[PDB]
Amino acid sequence: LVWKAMYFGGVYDTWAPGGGDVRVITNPTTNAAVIFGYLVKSPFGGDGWI
Amino acid sequence: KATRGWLGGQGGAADLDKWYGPDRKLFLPSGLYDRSEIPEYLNGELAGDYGYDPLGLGKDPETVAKYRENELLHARWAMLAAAGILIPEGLQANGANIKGGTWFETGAEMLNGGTLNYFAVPWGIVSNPLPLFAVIAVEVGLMGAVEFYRRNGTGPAGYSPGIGKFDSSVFDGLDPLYPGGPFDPLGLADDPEVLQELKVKEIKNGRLAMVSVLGFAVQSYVTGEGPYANWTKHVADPFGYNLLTVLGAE
Amino acid sequence: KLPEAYAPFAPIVDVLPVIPVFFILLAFVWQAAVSFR
Amino acid sequence: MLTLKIFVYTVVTFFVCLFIFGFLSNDPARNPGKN
Amino acid sequence: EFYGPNRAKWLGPYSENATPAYLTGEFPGDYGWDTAGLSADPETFKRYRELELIHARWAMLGALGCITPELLAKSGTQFGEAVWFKAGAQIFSEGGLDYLGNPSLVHAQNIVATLAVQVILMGLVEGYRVNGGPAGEGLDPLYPGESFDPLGLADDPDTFAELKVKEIKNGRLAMFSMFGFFVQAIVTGKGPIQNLDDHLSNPTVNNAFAFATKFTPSA
Amino acid sequence: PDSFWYGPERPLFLGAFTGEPPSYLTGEFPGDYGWDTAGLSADPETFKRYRELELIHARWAMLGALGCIFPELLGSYGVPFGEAVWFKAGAQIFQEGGLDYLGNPNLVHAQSILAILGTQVLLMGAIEGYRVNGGPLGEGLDKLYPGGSFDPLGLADDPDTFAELKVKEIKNGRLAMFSMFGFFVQAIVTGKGPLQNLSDHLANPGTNNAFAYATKFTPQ
Amino acid sequence: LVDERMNGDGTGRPFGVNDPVLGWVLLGVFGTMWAIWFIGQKDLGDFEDADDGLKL
Amino acid sequence: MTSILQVALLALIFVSFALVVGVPVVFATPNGWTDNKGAVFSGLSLWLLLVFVVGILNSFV
Ligand code: CHL
Ligand SMILES: CCCCCCCCCCCCCCCCCC(=O)OC[C@H](CO[C@@H]1O[C@H](CO[C@H]2O[C@H](CO)[C@H](O)[C@H](O)[C@H]2O)[C@H](O)[C@H](O)[C@H]1O)OC(=O)CCCCCCCCCCCCCCCCC
Ligand code: CLA
Ligand code: CLA
Ligand SMILES: CC1=C[C@H](O)CC(C)(C)[C@H]1/C=C/C(C)=C/C=C/C(C)=C/C=C/C=C(C)/C=C/C=C(C)/C=C/C1=C(C)C[C@H](O)CC1(C)C
Ligand SMILES: CC1=C[C@H](O)CC(C)(C)[C@H]1/C=C/C(C)=C/C=C/C(C)=C/C=C/C=C(C)/C=C/C=C(C)/C=C/C1=C(C)C[C@H](O)CC1(C)C
Ligand SMILES: CCCCCCCCCCCCO[C@H]1O[C@H](CO)[C@@H](O[C@H]2O[C@H](CO)[C@@H](O)[C@H](O)[C@H]2O)[C@H](O)[C@H]1O
Repeated sequence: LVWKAMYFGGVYDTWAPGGGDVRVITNPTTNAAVIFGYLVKSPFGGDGWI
Repeated sequence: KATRGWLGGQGGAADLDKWYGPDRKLFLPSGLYDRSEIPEYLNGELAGDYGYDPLGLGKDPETVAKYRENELLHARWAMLAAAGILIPEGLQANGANIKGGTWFETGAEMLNGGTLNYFAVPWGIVSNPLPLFAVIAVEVGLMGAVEFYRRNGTGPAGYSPGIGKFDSSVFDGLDPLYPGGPFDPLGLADDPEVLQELKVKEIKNGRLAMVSVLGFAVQSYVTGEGPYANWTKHVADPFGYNLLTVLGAE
Repeated sequence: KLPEAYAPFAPIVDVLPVIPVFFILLAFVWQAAVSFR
Repeated sequence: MLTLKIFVYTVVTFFVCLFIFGFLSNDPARNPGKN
Repeated sequence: EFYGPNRAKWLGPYSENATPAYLTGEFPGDYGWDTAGLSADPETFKRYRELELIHARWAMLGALGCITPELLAKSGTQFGEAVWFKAGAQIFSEGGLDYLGNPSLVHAQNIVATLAVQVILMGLVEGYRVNGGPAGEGLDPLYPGESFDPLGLADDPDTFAELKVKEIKNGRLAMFSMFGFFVQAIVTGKGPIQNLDDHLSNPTVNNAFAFATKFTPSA
Repeated sequence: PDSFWYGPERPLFLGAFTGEPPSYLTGEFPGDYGWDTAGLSADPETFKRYRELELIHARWAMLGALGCIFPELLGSYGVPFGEAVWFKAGAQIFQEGGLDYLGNPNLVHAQSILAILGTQVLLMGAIEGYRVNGGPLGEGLDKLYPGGSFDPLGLADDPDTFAELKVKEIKNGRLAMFSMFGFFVQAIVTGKGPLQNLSDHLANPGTNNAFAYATKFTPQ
Repeated sequence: LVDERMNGDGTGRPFGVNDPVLGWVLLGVFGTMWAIWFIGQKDLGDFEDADDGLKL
Repeated sequence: MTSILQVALLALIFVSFALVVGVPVVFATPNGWTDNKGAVFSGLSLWLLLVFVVGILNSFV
């Protein structure tokens, strides 16, 4: 899946300027803190967990 | 010759019952191919024997050995050919000025008065100044001499291959298709079971190279590029560039 | 829609999704064949 | 108001740790059967 | 000569009483120089001999690999960085590390991968040396021979001993030269071949004493 | 003894590639992996002295690693130390307010370095004199494992547990000494606290590693 | 501001901690319980042999 | 060449129906797998050949 999103074409980014479109994720967020913040985040409103 | 394993522990040929004897691997699994239908001449003696003989081309052991000679010679030539088809194209496509490029175009590069550049991987690239006719003459003479030596079974004494033991005199008694001795400078065939395992590896890699060279030829004829170009383009765009896309492009 | 070359085979597809369900029923039929041994 | 949060966190952590380490204490061998 | 009692010594003629008792000229390159008495114990002597041999071989390789790229660059080959103590930093260049400057050879751009591959391969080969491996198991720890002597240059015992002495002497010279390389790089700041060229340009002024006051502790 | 860490079947420092360990390293002491390639322990007396040195170094370095890590962590969390970094904490005594334990002006509040040095010299001299030659807290005890008043909780009565704990102590001590060597080298090279280095590495592991400083000491 | 608040309802802090004392309390309680369990582990019987534990 | 593609596809459908009806019968019938290896092998090979031929024809259409 990562290779599909990064090299072979792209994935449908819905947050692209204007209406969303297919884009290549050249800089995935590999930072440990950002990635693991979702798991330990609360599941209640406002946070929503993963 | 006492050795240990590559990753520690005891070293040797591991288990040779997978490739030899009544118990072995076959070209079909156990449930689809019982051991009773194996042809009687396909016993666990020759290396890389999967009990594969549809249409019964082989008839009996001596014909099997006669065809084994051709199979092994073809396998070794195809290994050399696959290496020499893949490496120069990849070298040229990455910056080197090989001037030959794809295998199916190297021949015409030396037509007219043209010459060929030869890259010594580690070291420089030279511009070999031989003309075409000199190349033809040298090739035919050397190949004729070597094949005559192979057919007769005897040859001249003491050439210089970097051999471990020098001053070779007589080739008598050496097994054809596995001469050893002068052709084994590193002495990796002294151990018998290790020799059997190496024989199996040799024949399997050779068959793979034969199939790969056939693929080289067919897909180079179809697509019109070298195998390296096809590989790189397919890796870059798997679904976009393949056989189905190439066929019927117009 | 399906590609035009495969247009005539449209009805077959209309039956395909419900096939797995039939499988479970087949199991019961098999049990009826062996008299629910 | 943060002292209440500390107290609640301490109590909850203590009880959850008790629960976790209770089942690690060879619980499956607490049955009365013969084996 | 080079063996037995009447062998060459580290002090020449004035060495009859200098040699320790335990150094009896049995091993190659035994000049009887143990003034500090660090190898009185035979086991420690054997360990030091093995360390010396391995250091000598590595120093031979290092000296040759320091000399070669600088001379080749002087010949007219673009290396990107030819000086030995600056040749490791070109892995971070935009063009990567290219063998002999050719862009189609090696062309390495990631340092972590190269370090990991080196760690794995070197660990395997050093472990093979310690305990034995594919080449052999029951061989001499320092002179395995067999698979490591393909040409068979060591088969007659006196020739083998003479070659061992030549090996140890060339290795000691290489170790001395490599220590010189380190000190010159720290002090001078230019490649050893450049240092030799500068000395040949004007020996009377281009020597080590020109840098004597470099490390003055004035503060 | 009869345990995984003693005898000829003990684990060794090169795995399967270690071969046969040296003869004098028979495997009767804690943390014996048979690593004496340099052959510095051929003489048993020298072996005993080196064992004593290793154990004392291990204990001191365990204490040092803990004392280097803890104040910087507390200062990062918010405690107002004078100088939280381990290799800068010594210069607090030159500050106008003097050294303040935990950042409090009523804790210690040292002012003169000479008094600290003198009292440390006296106390540590007495301490090490008692360690070498028996003192008030036991006279005829083992040099490395006195026990008695130094093992109040009775964790070393069982000889098997005693050997296991000795192995654990030596392993943790070797790890601590390795980490303290790392502390020294990182302080010399990077110039920041060990926790700062860890945070920088975690922020961007691809680029914030040691090789970033590789071209720092090149001569010019 | 009329009064003071914690202001952490929608921030999504990890484990719901916004002060290091909370994390210290978490680690301290967990470590104390783990230490007690480790000390008492000797009474639970050792499963040193490869094939041990409840099984069928 | 849509006609050829459709004919080959219909042949594939018929072969697949025959295979799915026959293979369970051959397997579950006692002493049936031994004496019907050739038929099953030919059927499977024909199925693979037809699907590949249909793919090639689709590439040509
Ligand atoms: C007869 C005269 C004679 C003398 C005096 C020596 C003496 C020596 N030989 Mg011997 N040899 C001699 C004849 C022979 N040697 C040899 C074969 C060998 C070998 C193979 C070796 C030696 C080595 C040595 C050295 C061993 C001790 C040492 O390392 O010095 C160290 C002390 C000094 C050199 C004195 C200090 C130098 C200077 C006066 C001080 C410099 C001051 C600096 C400016 C300091 C500034 C730095 C500051 C910042 C701290 C020593 C120079 C060994 C060697 O060369 O190792 C280095 C060695 O490997 N010799 C042969 C062949 C048979 C000889 C024939 O006659
Ligand atoms: C809840 C989710 C929270 C967020 C996510 C966190 C993820 C964390 C992942 C890593 C930790 C996972 C731990 C899971 C619980 C299982 C622990 C366990 O089954 O553990 C079981 C094993 C058993 O160990 C074995 O126990 C055996 C029995 O020992 C006994 O017998 C021995 C002699 O035979 C000795 O005498 C010994 O003294 C005696 O106790 C032997 O000792 C073996 O050598 C020994 O390996 O323990 C061990 O694996 C070793 C210990 C493992 C790590 C434990 C870390 C605990 C916290 C450390 C920091 C605390 C800080 C406190 C600060 C307080 C002050 C502020
Ligand atoms: C979970 C799947 C699974 C597992 C564990 C096995 C395991 C086994 N099979 Mg079975 N088999 C499977 C799937 C599986 N098979 C499927 C899907 C088919 C239909 C093609 C068969 C057809 C089959 C036959 C006809 C026979 C076996 C036999 C065997 C046994 C030995 C030979 C062997 O390894 O197969 C050999 C199977 C192959 C060589 C198929 C090619 C596999 C390669 C590696 C491709 C792998 C693809 C990739 C890794 C995964 C793709 C993922 C995704 C696309 C689905 C072994 C117990 C033999 C046996 O027990 O005899 C009594 C036997 O005669 N199998
Ligand atoms: C242990 C000793 C040692 C070490 C650590 C290094 C380390 C290095 N060398 Mg040096 N080098 C050495 C010995 C050593 N060299 C010796 C003995 C020679 C003389 C042959 C050289 C000649 C040399 C050149 C000419 C160049 C380097 C370069 C490099 C760098 C790239 C390494 C690389 O990619 O190679 C791995 C490369 C490959 C695996 C590709 C195949 C190359 C093969 C292995 C060469 C084998 C040579 C052969 C065995 C001996 C010569 C045979 C001859 C007598 C016929 C690296 C800093 C390059 C560099 O960065 O320039 C500064 C460069 O251009 N080295
Ligand atoms: C005898 C005696 C006696 C008495 O009793 C006592 C006493 C005095 C103590 C003694 C003495 C001793 C001595 C003298 C010693 C010395 C040593 C040395 C010098 C070594 C070196 C040693 C040295 C060495 C190893 C070196 C090595 C090197 C190397 C690897 C290098 C590498 C490289 C190269 C190639 C280059 C590139 O760019 C990179 C690199 C990678 C960098
Ligand atoms: C084994 C062997 C074998 C072979 O044969 C040979 C050889 C190789 C030689 C060998 C090896 C060896 C080794 C490795 C060694 C090492 C060591 C170390 C590292 C130590 C450390 C060690 C270390 C240590 C002690 C450390 C210590 C520390 C300390 C005190 C600290 C303190 C402190 C602190 C707290 C903090 C504050 O703020 C300040 C101070 C006050 C500063
Ligand atoms: C082993 C299994 C491998 C399976 C192969 C993987 C799939 C890749 C092959 C795709 C088929 C070949 O594709 C190639 O021919 C098709 C002809 O209809 C084209 O498909 C085209 O069909 C219609 C036009 O007739 C259009 O609605 C499509 O937009 C157009 O893509 C493809 O644009 C072309 O790239």
